[PDB]
Amino acid sequence: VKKPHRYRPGTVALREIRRYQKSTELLIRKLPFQRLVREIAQDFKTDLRFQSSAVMALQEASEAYLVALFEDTNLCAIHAKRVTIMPKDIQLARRIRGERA
Amino acid sequence: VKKPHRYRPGTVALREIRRYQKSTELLIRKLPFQRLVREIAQDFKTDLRFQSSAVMALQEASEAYLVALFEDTNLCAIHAKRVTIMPKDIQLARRIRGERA
Amino acid sequence: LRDNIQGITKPAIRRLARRGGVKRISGLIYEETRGVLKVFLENVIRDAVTYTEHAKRKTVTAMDVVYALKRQGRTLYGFGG
Amino acid sequence: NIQGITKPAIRRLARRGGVKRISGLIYEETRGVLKVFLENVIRDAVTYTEHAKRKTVTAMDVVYALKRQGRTLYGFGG
Amino acid sequence: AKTRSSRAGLQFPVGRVHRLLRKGNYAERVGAGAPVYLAAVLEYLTAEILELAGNAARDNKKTRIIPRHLQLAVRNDEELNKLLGRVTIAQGGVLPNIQSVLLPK
Amino acid sequence: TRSSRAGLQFPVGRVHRLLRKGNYAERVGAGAPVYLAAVLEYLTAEILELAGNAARDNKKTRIIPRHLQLAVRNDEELNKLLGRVTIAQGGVLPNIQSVLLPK
Amino acid sequence: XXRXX
Amino acid sequence: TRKESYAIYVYKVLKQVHPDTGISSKAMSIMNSFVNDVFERIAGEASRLAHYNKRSTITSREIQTAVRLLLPGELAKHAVSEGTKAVTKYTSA
Amino acid sequence: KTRKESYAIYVYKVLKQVHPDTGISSKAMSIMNSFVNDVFERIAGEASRLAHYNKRSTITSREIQTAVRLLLPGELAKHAVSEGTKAVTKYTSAK
Repeated sequence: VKKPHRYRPGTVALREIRRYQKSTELLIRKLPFQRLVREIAQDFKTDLRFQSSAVMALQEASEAYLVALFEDTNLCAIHAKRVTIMPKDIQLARRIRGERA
Repeated sequence: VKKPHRYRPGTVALREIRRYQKSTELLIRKLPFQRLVREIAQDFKTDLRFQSSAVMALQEASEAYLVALFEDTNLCAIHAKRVTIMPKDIQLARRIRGERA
Repeated sequence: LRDNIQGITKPAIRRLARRGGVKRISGLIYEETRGVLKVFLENVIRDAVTYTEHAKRKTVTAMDVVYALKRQGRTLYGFGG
Repeated sequence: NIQGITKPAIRRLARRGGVKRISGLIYEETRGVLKVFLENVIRDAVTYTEHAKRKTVTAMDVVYALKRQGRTLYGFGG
Repeated sequence: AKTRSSRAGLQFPVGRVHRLLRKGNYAERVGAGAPVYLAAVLEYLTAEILELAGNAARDNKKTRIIPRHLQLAVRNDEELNKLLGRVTIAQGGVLPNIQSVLLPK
Repeated sequence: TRSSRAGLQFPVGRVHRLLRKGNYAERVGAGAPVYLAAVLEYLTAEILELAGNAARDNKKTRIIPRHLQLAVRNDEELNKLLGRVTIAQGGVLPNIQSVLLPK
Repeated sequence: XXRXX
Repeated sequence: TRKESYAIYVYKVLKQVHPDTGISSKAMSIMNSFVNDVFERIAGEASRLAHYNKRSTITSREIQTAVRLLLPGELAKHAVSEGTKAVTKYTSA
Repeated sequence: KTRKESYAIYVYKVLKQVHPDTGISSKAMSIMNSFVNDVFERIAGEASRLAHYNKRSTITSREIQTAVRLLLPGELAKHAVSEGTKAVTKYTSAK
């Protein structure tokens, strides 16, 4: 007899888009990314140490690359008359960029 | 009564794709491209001379670039569930490549 | 260290997509993004560790990462260099 | 002169690129793209020839210009 | 005036630029005017970026330029964004833009 | 010579001269030219092995640019190395997308 | 695949 | 020890452009990295130009051509004008 | 008549090593020479950058090895490193 205030799907998504394009703080949590970086590095040399600045630089580079990739992915998804990005969109973006063979 | 052997549309297109992916000769006529190169250059410097090898190198680079662009354009068109390449396909390919802003 | 790629949670990828201007995200996108991120990190950390080994150091410095990114064509400002 | 890049020539380039069906407007767009690419490459080549104080654009100037843009070309004394 | 920058009327170090050109393995010899020219170009580009960064900082009612303002300055300028097309600015963020089709009707 | 002293076909002397005159560093070590010449010879040997294979597949005894392009692009690692390189008179690999083929 | 020498 | 940087010079340029505007440490580092990057680009292109022409010296002409190649249109024009004016002032003094 | 240098003879020797009964065309030889020059420049430039980063004034075989490991992909880098080390050891053996 009242109904809660549910925003129509796609509204909070746009609000989040605005919020996260307005800000600059890193979006990936720091500890999980550091653990991932160390695990990946473990396959090239054992008993490696990382300067905190090194992990931060890796995180910034990775986040910037992923954001640019998602921009290209959204462009491809819109090109297909879609609104949802799908793995095929990421694959096409990477293929055109020249990253994926 | 009589009837021509018209190939179903899209068959000679495949034959031409096979023929032109199997060869290596340049697909743009030499003289028109040379005239185009000279006209573009005359904007930057007047009374310019071109080594024949210089124009040939320009043609090779241009044709290779256009062929790669058309490959990406074809991929973009197929991504859109189409078979025809259309200018929006070229625009998306260039935008993802980073060529066009 | 095991199964840390899943540390890049679904909401983190959602935030990254939102910063990229994405409104609707397919469910399969998260695993694909994790794979792409793993490939990128592997390509970068390989060169970073190569630089570290050449310097005969056991510590990967931020300047090694910066050199690796610059080598790959992703120059990064704000960490020296 | 840019129209010297004929419709059949762009068709051949598209075919070598694996394109089966080509829209009508693709030809003008391709002419524009080729014009932009040639403008960049020839501008760099002419810069190189001017710096060398030459009135002739040599294949080496073109090769260096392409190498600048990340389009290294082999087969012309690179 | 003693400093070479003062002779060239620059704020950037002509002497330091000359030393780097020499200890950079760029060529056997380095002309006398090359450091001056390079210092002038670097000064011009730095001023060009800082003008737009300061404008962006003012738009945010901020006295100090932070990496976000540098990112806005670079990306909102066509030529500068083309110069730094393949550059990541830490803490830069992205230019706010949303594709038209994603907006409500 | 120094190539014979290292068992190489490529010129260690010429490579040393090019390293010194190329303005790469103040001094060039003694083993640097040998190492670099060995790497260059190895890469040319790999490219030529694949190109001669392609020429044989084409029933030709002389390698032309087309064979070099085929060898480079078919091989994953060489193609990755020469990713941003265009080989004059190389053409492209025959490749047609599946959806474009007739049903 | 893997190379010979 | 001494870690050299462009902090002071960039600060002088800033105060000459926006006298009432400061710069944060992170922005300072980014600007210093940018100056180093552009220095490397221009110097490398000038080195390549000298090598191509069988020339052993990097003159102001090489730097000018490297700037014309590296920078886009309007930026290249203005940078060339600034460089030539600075070189002329230096030669006069 | 100017004396222009090239890698033609060494490329031909390597070819006769790998494919004894196979020639090469002038255009293909030019492409191979360009490829050798390009790889030389890439490796030498990366080695120079490595030496500069480490505040070292000499390009040693170690710098070349690390440059090769950076530039070439996995298996190609492995085999190139193997050949380089083999050549260096064989060289230092003889005098």
